[PDB]
Amino acid sequence: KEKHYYIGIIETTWDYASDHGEKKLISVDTEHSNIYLQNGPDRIGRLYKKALYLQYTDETFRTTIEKPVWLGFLGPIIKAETGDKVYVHLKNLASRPYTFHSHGITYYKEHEGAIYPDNTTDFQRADDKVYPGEQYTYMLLATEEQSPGEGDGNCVTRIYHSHIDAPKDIASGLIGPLIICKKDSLDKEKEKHIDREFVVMFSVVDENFSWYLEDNIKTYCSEPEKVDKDNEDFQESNRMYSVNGYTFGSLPGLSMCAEDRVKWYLFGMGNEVDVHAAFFHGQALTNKNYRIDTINLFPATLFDAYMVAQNPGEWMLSCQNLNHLKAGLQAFFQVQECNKSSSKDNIRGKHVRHYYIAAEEIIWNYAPSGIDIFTKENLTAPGSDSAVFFEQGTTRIGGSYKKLVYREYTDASFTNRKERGPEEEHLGILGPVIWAEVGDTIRVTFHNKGAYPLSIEPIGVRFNKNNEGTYYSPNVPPSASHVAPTETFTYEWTVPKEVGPTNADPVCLAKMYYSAVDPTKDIFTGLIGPMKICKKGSLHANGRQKDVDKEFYLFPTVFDENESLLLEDNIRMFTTAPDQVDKEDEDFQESNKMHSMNGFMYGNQPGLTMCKGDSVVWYLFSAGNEADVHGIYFSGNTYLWRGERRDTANLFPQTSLTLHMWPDTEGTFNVECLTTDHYTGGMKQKYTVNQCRRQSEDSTFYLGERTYYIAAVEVEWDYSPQREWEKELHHLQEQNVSNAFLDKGEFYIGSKYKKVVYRQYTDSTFRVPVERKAEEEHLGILGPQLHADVGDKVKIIFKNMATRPYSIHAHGVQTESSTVTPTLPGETLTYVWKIPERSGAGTEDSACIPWAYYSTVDQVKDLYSGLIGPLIVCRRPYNPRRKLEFALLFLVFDENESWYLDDNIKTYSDHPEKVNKDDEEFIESNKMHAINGRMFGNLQGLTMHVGDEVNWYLMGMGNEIDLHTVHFHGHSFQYKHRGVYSSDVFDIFPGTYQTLEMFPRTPGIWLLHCHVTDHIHAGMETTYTVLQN
Ligand SMILES: *[C@@H]1O[C@H](CO)[C@@H](O)[C@H](O)[C@H]1NC(C)=O
Ligand SMILES: *[C@@H]1O[C@H](CO)[C@@H](O)[C@H](O)[C@H]1NC(C)=O
Ligand SMILES: [Ca+2]
Ligand SMILES: [Cu+2]
Ligand SMILES: [Cu+2]
Ligand SMILES: [Cu+2]
Ligand SMILES: [Cu+2]
Ligand SMILES: [Cu+2]
Ligand SMILES: [Cu+2]
Ligand code: NA
Ligand SMILES: [O]
Repeated sequence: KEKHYYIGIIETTWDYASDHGEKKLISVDTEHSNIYLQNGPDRIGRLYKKALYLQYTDETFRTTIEKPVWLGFLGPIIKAETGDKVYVHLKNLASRPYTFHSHGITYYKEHEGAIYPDNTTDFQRADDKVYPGEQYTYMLLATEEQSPGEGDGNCVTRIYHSHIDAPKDIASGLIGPLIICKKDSLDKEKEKHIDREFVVMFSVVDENFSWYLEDNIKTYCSEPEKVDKDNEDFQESNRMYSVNGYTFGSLPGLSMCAEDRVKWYLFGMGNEVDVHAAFFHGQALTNKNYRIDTINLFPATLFDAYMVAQNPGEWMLSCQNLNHLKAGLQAFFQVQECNKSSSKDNIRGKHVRHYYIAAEEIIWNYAPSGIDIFTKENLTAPGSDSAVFFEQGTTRIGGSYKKLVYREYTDASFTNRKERGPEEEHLGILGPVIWAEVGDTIRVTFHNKGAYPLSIEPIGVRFNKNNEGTYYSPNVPPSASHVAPTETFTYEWTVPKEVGPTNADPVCLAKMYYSAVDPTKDIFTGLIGPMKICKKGSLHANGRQKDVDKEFYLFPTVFDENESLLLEDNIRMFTTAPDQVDKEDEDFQESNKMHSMNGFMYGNQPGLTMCKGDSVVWYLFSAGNEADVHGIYFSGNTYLWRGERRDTANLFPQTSLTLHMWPDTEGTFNVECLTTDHYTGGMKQKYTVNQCRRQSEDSTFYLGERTYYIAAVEVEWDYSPQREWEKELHHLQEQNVSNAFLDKGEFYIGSKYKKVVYRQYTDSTFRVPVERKAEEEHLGILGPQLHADVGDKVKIIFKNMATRPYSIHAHGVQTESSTVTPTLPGETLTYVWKIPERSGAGTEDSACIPWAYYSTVDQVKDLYSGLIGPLIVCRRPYNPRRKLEFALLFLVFDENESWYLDDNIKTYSDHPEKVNKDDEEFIESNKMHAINGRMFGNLQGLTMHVGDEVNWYLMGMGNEIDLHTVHFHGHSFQYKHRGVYSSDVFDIFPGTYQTLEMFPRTPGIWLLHCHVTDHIHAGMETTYTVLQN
């Protein structure tokens, strides 16, 4: 059908915590809220003016249609079913220009609502700048191409926002939800067997970026003269950590019944600090028929989830990013009894597993050997990167910290202690494994031999209010939420089918438990452990999975000892001058950020050993804050996850993953974090795979043979050869702005740096480089796109025409040795990459998948210096439509880490003498936020036709900062085998390699960008062109 909405943009005053109390939130004392909510002489408080979308009954925009209270400031909910034509009648009643741009629906250029250089004419531009008092009516068509995929639910979450300066428009308040549904799955604007629909935007809503900042300062700050917009504390006080714009618990309206079938539409929004971990303390959810609880959201991440509300009472919805939790990213919801009126599991007291766990103080050395196992270098080597963390002296703790750690004892006295064996040598700091099967009951007798009160909070199991490990509320014998320094308490959790693995899940799921009297300090103090929840009849009496040789539990995180309950205690036991230590000095706190796996650093983790051919399950999980974006890479072997083949697992606060691996080659390999600073900081370990059988000789499995001649060449690389697109963008936006990254001013470098890049040659003489033709113009900085099929042996003849050692190696591929030999300058070496079945698609991948190739001599610096490329591995050779391929690398090139920094100062700075490599402004000037090493629409060659199929190969690498939410204007993509899932933003992080299918249908020049604020603004964007057929 054809549907009409009337949406006005008005200016209005918005309250971020409309009272009314009195609350206790997790990890938030009753005074902390003042930071953000307290009006003052130099602080705005909790009221702000902003621009919001409202719904109207009528073309005479006078009577509003009120929204549900839980929506907050979000625009009104728009819905559509496949086949529907939606007309959005916008009227702008604010003081400045805005638009309506919608994410998951098809439109011509007249109806995109976004301004940018696309060669359009006046009649396709009226949509892109709706002036005050002006009115524009947008035509949207819900096509099949944009429909939810066969593997999605009936409805998916999409958004709409203003898109002049989207970041600032959205910060100002113009963001709302657009729910797209299959036909005929809707009945009277609600989905057919769903009782409740809620939408929840998680975001650090940043009023510093609003168009109304100055109006707000002028209005509320009783001393406007004394405000410094760039003072860091003032900025914090305007960062409103919110769900739907509600802070500190004040989200009202989230009420439901026991039994109710609920659909949640979640999204993230904002900047680099918007690393969220949405958590329903409830409460168990499914996403895509998989059990989850936690969901991670980033700027523009679109997600949906299904919940049969159960376990009646007052619950918390929160962000488990500990920095967020403690700034109040928390909303209550309630499940009331109405009464039942259903039934089900039932199982309580039948199969009982009984654990006895104590909390106790130890001195944990994060690196017992005292050396870095990968380099054999002494950790305190003056000048080394490890020295920052392991140096000990007048104002510096070192490698070893007093911690609190869970440990297992034999029975209900605490006389004895279950000694750890070989199977648990790798656990390290982690507490004992809690394991249960669906249908079991779990009792945990917890005893506290520490000096602070503690608890145990499990993720992934069922527990009533009497057993909850955290305390919170909307309005001393020990309890679930509080076991004090000498006391003891026995928790009861259940594991019913509705909280355990579904048919689509694997046999066991990775979960975790931690103390949560204050989880923002307890975890880092050391109170974290692994859990494993499995299907009925899948484990042995001893806890081991039936047909599985090995099971490992990995918890990588940044152990922020600055947040440890034992910090002061540690300062007084380890520094040789305790009084001179400033607990606020940046350098000091870096020295206490311990980047580690199971509390181990610099290759010192023991006990990851296994036989070749072994069946191995890896249980990964993490915790922490925004710094915790991890890409755990298993060199030398791949794994399956949800039928996808990968070798690098992405993890965020409270993320957990179950990986299946069959290691296929003898050696000692690395398990390490790809994320640049984590690696440098010591997040790297070995795992050994031994030979325990024969030993055949050769299985003659070379269906295919290829050879490629590639060189590293030093080249002058320009991140922005032209500036016309940028000038036009900023002109269209009316922005007085200038460019930190590209403007030389007095002495900065600019857009051109000497780099080293891979390039293809025609033969072994290396004297004729291969012509890059039209369909490879888009590669930019990337090395050539190499192809291989499963079955192939790929010879890489590699010449180093550069001036220091380098190599070339690919993710995914199998080689004979775990070490990669460096190629010296002038040398040519041969590397052989075998492509067995495990180097290619899993059963649920598309036919072609991408893997990064890169140099291993110094993985951080060689990368930032320019050496990176895509290897595409395809399945099995065995109609009219043209198939295209594009590889895209989303990476912030950090020129401060290039081997060529010094040269680039001497060559490109007008006054090199005045450069200080350690100055924060110079540092920023060399962080080049690029796509394939080009910015601001300087990446050409993304050109295609209506009717084509396009495989996009998205790749991510880099640092903590390198979260990238890749978004294509005008079109959606599908992914997975047979295009089963569907969306228009894909999350990309370091180590994330994904293939997306696109079937372009709408002619136009369309914007392609990362949706993270700082990244758009720094030019991480280009356009792609769709031509008529
Ligand atoms: C826009 O127009 C110019 C001038 O006609 C053309 O040469 C240029 O390639 C166009 N831009 C794109 C992205 O197609
Ligand atoms: C590292 O060097 C110091 C002296 O510079 C020495 O005392 C220490 O034992 C060394 N560590 C190891 C593990 O060899
Ligand atoms: Ca337009
Ligand atoms: Cu958007
Ligand atoms: Cu968050
Ligand atoms: Cu990491
Ligand atoms: Cu980005
Ligand atoms: Cu868009
Ligand atoms: Cu956009
Ligand atoms: Na404030
Ligand atoms: O979009």
